[PDB]
Amino acid sequence: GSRRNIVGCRIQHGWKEGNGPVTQWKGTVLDQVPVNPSLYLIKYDGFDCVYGLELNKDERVSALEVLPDRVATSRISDAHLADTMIGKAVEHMFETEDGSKDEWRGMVLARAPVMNTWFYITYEKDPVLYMYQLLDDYKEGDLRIMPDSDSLVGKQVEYAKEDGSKRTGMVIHQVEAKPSVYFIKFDDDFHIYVYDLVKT
Amino acid sequence: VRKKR
Repeated sequence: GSRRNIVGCRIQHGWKEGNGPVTQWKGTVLDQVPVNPSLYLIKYDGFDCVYGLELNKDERVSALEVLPDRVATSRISDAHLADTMIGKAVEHMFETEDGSKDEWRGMVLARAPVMNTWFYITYEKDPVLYMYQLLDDYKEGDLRIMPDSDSLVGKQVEYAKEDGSKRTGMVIHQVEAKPSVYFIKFDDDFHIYVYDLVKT
Repeated sequence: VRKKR
């Protein structure tokens, strides 16, 4: 196989979506998906979304390098807070370009692997995998804990959008909090989508 | 806006 583990490693590579200027991405490899060992989840500097890329097969990933520097585990500052945070419904507040408020209703999912001071989170108006250092925003008041409150991992998945065509994907993870909620990787995109499957 | 719908 890979015969060396880049989980927890710093990576950098070019992004070749065309014959123009080629951006250079730096990032931290968060996980290698058990049900698809070619798929890696990566926290890229400057991206609020976790990215899923088959880092060694994708042609968009040019001149891929793995840095010798691993990222250590920065141990939990406020463990119980962090641990009571996981799974709650939250109000996340961001400043916009103007500087006016922008409040987003979401759910904290889990503690991010590798980058241990960060939390997986997704939002109602954008059900993809975000990643934020949520302790700061909570003590700053930008985050509000709201009081409102058979693993099919490894199976293929199909959606029907407006045109009525299959969107093929795979189930890659289950949230231990809220096991009815899952991570999905579609073939056509690098975003990790978050769905509540066992909903009825 | 944001990241991917």
